[PDB]
Amino acid sequence: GPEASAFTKKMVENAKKI
Repeated sequence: GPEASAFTKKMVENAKKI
């Protein structure tokens, strides 16, 4: 699997600060 673009999204969302 790739799951590359995801990690680059969940991270930003991990502390996006709403």
